[PDB]
Amino acid sequence: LAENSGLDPIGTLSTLKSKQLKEKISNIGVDCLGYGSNDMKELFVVDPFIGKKQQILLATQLCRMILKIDNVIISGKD
Amino acid sequence: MIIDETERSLHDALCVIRCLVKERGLIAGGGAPEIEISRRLSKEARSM
Amino acid sequence: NATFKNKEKPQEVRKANIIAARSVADAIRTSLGPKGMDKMI
Repeated sequence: LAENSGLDPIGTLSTLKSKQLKEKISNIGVDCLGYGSNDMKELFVVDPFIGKKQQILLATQLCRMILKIDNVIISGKD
Repeated sequence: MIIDETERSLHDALCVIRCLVKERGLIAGGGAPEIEISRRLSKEARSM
Repeated sequence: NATFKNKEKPQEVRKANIIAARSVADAIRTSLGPKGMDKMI
């Protein structure tokens, strides 16, 4: 998200992690859209919880599916 | 062979004693200090 | 994102140096410890 928004991803990720770890636990994300500051909690950028849960579950299941396949066989063409 | 091995062993001992003289003290072998330093640095870097 | 085009690429020199140094380091690595494998030259 930081890379796509034109921000330095290395600095952005580290700043977000530091703010959410040392200062306090909050909702600080990438300012993809024009905002005056970080801390989306004040910007009211909200997404459904179940949507994020489903995204995480689908990603994990897809990673397992690709990882648990060891051989690929493709038949020829006539 | 006896004198050659004695010379090599004494050279190694002199090197160890020199290492002690320049910086007094010994540390545990087997990579223990490496693991401990890696763990401490990983823990500390979270604040950077 | 986007980076400089760099028609001339000095980074190639650094890549080659790193590759050579890492190859030498890997070659020497297997001899670490009393159980290190012998090298023939």
